[PDB]
This record gives sequence, C-alpha cells and structure tokens, in this order.
Amino acid sequence: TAHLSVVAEDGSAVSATSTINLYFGSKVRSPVSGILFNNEMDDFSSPSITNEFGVPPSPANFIQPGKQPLSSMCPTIMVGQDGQVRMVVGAAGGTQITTATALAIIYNLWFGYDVKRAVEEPRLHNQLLPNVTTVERNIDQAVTAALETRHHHTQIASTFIAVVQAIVRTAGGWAAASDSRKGGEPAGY
Amino acid sequence: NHVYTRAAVAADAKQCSKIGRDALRDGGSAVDAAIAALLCVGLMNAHSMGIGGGLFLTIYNSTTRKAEVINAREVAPRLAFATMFNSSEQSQKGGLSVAVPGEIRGYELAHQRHGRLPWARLFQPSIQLARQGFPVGKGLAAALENKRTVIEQQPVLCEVFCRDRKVLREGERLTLPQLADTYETLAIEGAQAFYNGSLTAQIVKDIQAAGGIVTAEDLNNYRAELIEHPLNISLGDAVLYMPSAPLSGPVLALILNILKGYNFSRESVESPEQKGLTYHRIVEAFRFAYAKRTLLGDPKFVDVTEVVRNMTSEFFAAQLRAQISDDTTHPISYYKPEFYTP
Ligand SMILES: *[C@@H]1O[C@H](CO)[C@@H](O)[C@H](O)[C@H]1NC(C)=O
Ligand SMILES: *[C@@H]1O[C@H](CO)[C@@H](O)[C@H](O)[C@H]1NC(C)=O
Ligand SMILES: *[C@@H]1O[C@H](CO)[C@@H](O)[C@H](O)[C@H]1NC(C)=O
Ligand SMILES: *[C@@H]1O[C@H](CO)[C@@H](O)[C@H](O)[C@H]1NC(C)=O
Ligand SMILES: *[C@@H]1O[C@H](CO)[C@@H](O)[C@H](O)[C@H]1NC(C)=O
Ligand SMILES: *[C@@H]1O[C@H](CO)[C@@H](O)[C@H](O)[C@H]1NC(C)=O
Ligand SMILES: [Cl-]
Ligand SMILES: [Cl-]
Ligand code: NA
Repeated sequence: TAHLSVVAEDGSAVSATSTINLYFGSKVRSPVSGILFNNEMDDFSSPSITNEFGVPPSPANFIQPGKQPLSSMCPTIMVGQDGQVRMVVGAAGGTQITTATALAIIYNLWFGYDVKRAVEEPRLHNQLLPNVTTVERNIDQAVTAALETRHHHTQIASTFIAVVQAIVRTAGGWAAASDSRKGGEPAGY
Repeated sequence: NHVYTRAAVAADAKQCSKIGRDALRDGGSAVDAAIAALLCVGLMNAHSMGIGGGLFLTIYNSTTRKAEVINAREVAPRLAFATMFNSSEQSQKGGLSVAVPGEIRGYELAHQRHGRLPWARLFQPSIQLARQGFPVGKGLAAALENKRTVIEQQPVLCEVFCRDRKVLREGERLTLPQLADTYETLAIEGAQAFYNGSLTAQIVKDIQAAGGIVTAEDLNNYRAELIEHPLNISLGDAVLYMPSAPLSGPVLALILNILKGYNFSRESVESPEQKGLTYHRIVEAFRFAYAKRTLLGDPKFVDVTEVVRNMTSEFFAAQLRAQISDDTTHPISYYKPEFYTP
C-alpha cells in the first residue's frame, strides 16, 4: 500500500492511498502488458476461512458481485476554520493504517510534535482481536511498563508499524515528511 | 527538514515526490501531481500499488472550500459469490483472487474534475523511468526477499524481478519495459484503453488464464464514484475529512472523538506518570474503536447508517470514554465487539 500527500501553491490538497493488497498482489503478472493484478478479494471475509483463533467471519464483509471489500485505508485532510489546509496525512500497513494515522494526528495536533517527529515517533497498535498490544522497538520503555502494569500484554514488532506520509502547515510554509521506515523523501518548492 | 514556501509532495519514494513536485511547478493541480507521483510509485514500488489495483483520493479545493472523495477501489466481479473461497490460499493467489481494478478510472475521474495538465503529461516521466530502469529501493527489496520462492519459480515474474534467475537485491537495476508500453498506451488512448479498448481483451485473458472470472463486461461496467460529502469530524477549530465505509474513516473518527475528551496537550507526555496514562488511554480508544469495525462493509450492500452515525457521534464517544479505566485494560467482551447489528 502507498500513501501520498500533496499541497499545491493555491492551497488545494490531495491525500491518496492506493493498493494491490498483499506483496505483488495475486502474483499474476501479464506477460504482454506487465500489469500486476491485485488480490483485493482477500480483503473480504468468507464463511469458510478463519484468519485468527476465535475470531468469526464478519457477514457485513462477505463477497457479493459488484461489492467492494472493507479497507483499512484512511487518506485524510484536516482544514482550519479559515479554510486553509492544516494537515494532509495517511498511511500504509494493513489494519495498522488507522491507528498509525490516529497517532500521527495526535502527535502533531495535541502533543505538539513537528511533522517529521510526528512521522518518526515510535508507534503502537491494538486492534482488540488479537488481544495484544504491539509496540515498536524504540518506544519509550516507560510506556511499555505503564501498559504492562495495567495488564496489557505487549509484544515488540519484528520490523515496524505502518508507514505515514504527512504535510502540515507551519508559519514557515508547508512542512513535509516521508516515513524513514520505507525510506521516502518529500519534494517541494 | 523539508519546509516549502509554496507547495509540497510527500511520497514513499524520493523520485516519485520529485515527479509530483515537477508537475506542480509546470502548472499542474494537486490532483495532476498526485496522479503523476502515483504512476511513478506503481513502478518503484510495484509490489505495493499500481494500475492493477485500486485507490481512494480525498481532495480539498481551497477556492470553494469543499472537500470530496473519489472512490476507485476494486470491486468483486459479476461472477463472484460469497462461498467462492474455502482457504486463505485460494483467496490470495491466482486469478480468482483478483478484483476488478479501479486505479485508472479513479485517475481519470480525478483528472476530469481537477486536472490542469494534459493526461499524457502525467505519464511521461514514468514511461522514461520504466524504460531506463532504476535501482531497487529498500521496500521492494524486502518484499522480493520475502517472496523469493514464489518469484523465482514463476517465469513471468522472474522475467522482470530476477537477475540470473535470482530475485533482485537493493541497488540492483529494475526495468519494467512491458509496463512502459502499457503506460504509453494509456497516455495516448486514455483510460478507455484499459476498460473498453485496446488493453481490455488481454487483461481478461491474463486473469482467466490464471483461473480468474473477471470478464470484459466487468471492466466495461467499472465506475469510479464521486462522493460529495466525505465523512468529517470537528477537532477544535478544524474539520477532518476522511472516507466513510468501505474505508476506515469511521474507525479513525471514533478513536479521535473518544480521545478528544481527555484534552491532551504537550503536558500529557511531559512525565512518565502522565505519558503512561496517556498511552494507556490511546490503546483503550483503539480497542473500543475496533470493536465496532466488524459491522462495517460496502454501504451499497450493507446498511451501515446507524453504525456510522454512532462511530461519528461525540456523545457515543463520550459513553465509551467513560468506560475506559485509568488503572487497567479489560477482556475483549468489555468493548462489545459485534458481528451482527443489535
Ligand atoms: C468452495 O466450496 C464451494 C462449495 O463446495 C464451491 O462452490 C467453491 O467453488 C469452492 N471454491 C474453491 C476455490 O475451491
Ligand atoms: C476549485 O474550485 C474553483 C471554483 O469553482 C475552480 O475554478 C477550480 O477549477 C477548482 N480547482 C480545481 C483544481 O479543481
Ligand atoms: C466496448 O464497450 C462495449 C459495451 O460496453 C462492448 O460492446 C465492446 O466489446 C467493448 N470493447 C472492449 C475492448 O472491451
Ligand atoms: C460534516 O458532515 C456533514 C456532511 O454530511 C455536514 O453536516 C457538515 O456540513 C460537514 N461539515 C463540513 C465542514 O463539511
Ligand atoms: C448506537 O448507539 C446507541 C447508544 O448510544 C445504541 O443504543 C445502539 O445500539 C447503537 N446502534 C448501533 C447500530 O450500533
Ligand atoms: C485479553 O487481555 C486482557 C488484559 O490482561 C485480559 O483481561 C483478558 O483475559 C484477555 N483475554 C480475553 C479473551 O479478553
Ligand atoms: Cl506509503
Ligand atoms: Cl514490465
Ligand atoms: Na522531513
């Protein structure tokens, strides 16, 4: 999944998230066109497939012809009362997209972290099922301890949690950040 | 630090951010830049997204002060049915796992509404990149290593993703010469080439040869959808615009609405005592918000009106915040996950 954020000179903005689903999608590449086809049908629930111990299939997200599968994507634009864009943000990372987009917003809007810090700051994730809190490797260990004494079971992410690209308006203009977890860099003028 | 006085593009590959930026500098709209950059990410991160997939755009016009969403996510083909898969492997690999791609119809609709540069101009830099090739980046390299077995044993994939029968490594040159030709056709003939034109029969042939059920009628009938009223929530003096179902805007809205009632500030993280409680409260808000997620689905097929109304209600959020205990987390049932509407 890839997330892109754009702000143009006139103050208009686009937050766009795109996906073929799993790595290399269906693994079907056209030998003629070079197109690699998605495996987005895997984002539907199916009555016969169990993905997680003790989690039933979700009938709201069963396959029907012409239906779109549920997605964790959330390309967002925050706009101020004066009509100017404040933040353009979104993420890649499966079910971690929604929590990581939440964290980037919390980090910048409420904790006061600048955009690059909001993107780079360690993240954590819990999606209720499974019943575990995943934390990234470099999270403040005082956070880990505060979670564990409150009976959360934590586990450390083997790689990282999500990828966030974001632009935030500042007094200096538009501050942009691409996540080092993936190695992107913004560009502008 | 990437502060910019006029305009900015943040993509997950440096060269694609620069392609978006160049479109802006040449007089493109934010939509032109996004499309030109997305076409490039489809090459540099071919394992992640591209014209075989689907996308959502949230767009905001500074002049009208209106936001809109373009829905170009893939759809199940007309021949699909609820019991078509019996294992995860069936739903994940092969032609039967393919949903009807929406990416190019999405770019077309966005460009029809908001484009300033010619359509062909959006493709030009990517056609060059695909022909000259580029060093494999960190993300693609990791995905190639993760899928090495599959890649190496499938000649059509090993054709572009291997060097001497082994997967490419980070820094090695990848060229995408068939995609370059496809992008050139799209640039010249338009989006019609994909859905009802010179590419369509070959798309159907490739999907069906791999065991799929996508037909020409599926491609012909695919439509991106304009959503004039995206989901929004109020945060302080700002409005957050995001897609509703079938995307996860309602989950994000519920997380932020639960948490806004704590009035977090820089003090919330100033000491370990405060920082620990703050992160506990964030995790609990996630747990409450995900409990409600399993009721969501495509709103054309499932009635989600009440679910989404709750998930975006500040009062509903305050009822959930009142159940967050500052001293403990709770078992799964406490958060009332639901699989059917109560
Ligand atoms: C799964 O089983 C159902 C009922 O037997 C059948 O209609 C369907 O074709 C099966 N799918 C696959 C991929 O084998
Ligand atoms: C924004 O809206 C204004 C007023 O309708 C319009 O003139 C302009 O074309 C719009 N910009 C884009 C990129 O769609
Ligand atoms: C183009 O569209 C019409 C009806 O949608 C159909 O008769 C024709 O086969 C289509 N062509 C392609 C190449 O899909
Ligand atoms: C937020 O949500 C709805 C659109 O359905 C509406 O009540 C209101 O106009 C929206 N607010 C803004 C600022 O768009
Ligand atoms: C919405 O929330 C109210 C309580 O605030 C509850 O009575 C009702 O069950 C909820 N509706 C749905 C569809 O979840
Ligand atoms: C989930 O973790 C919590 C936190 O300790 C615990 O109370 C609960 O028993 C666990 N299991 C379930 C099924 O909720
Ligand atoms: Cl990304
Ligand atoms: Cl190719
Ligand atoms: Na930066």
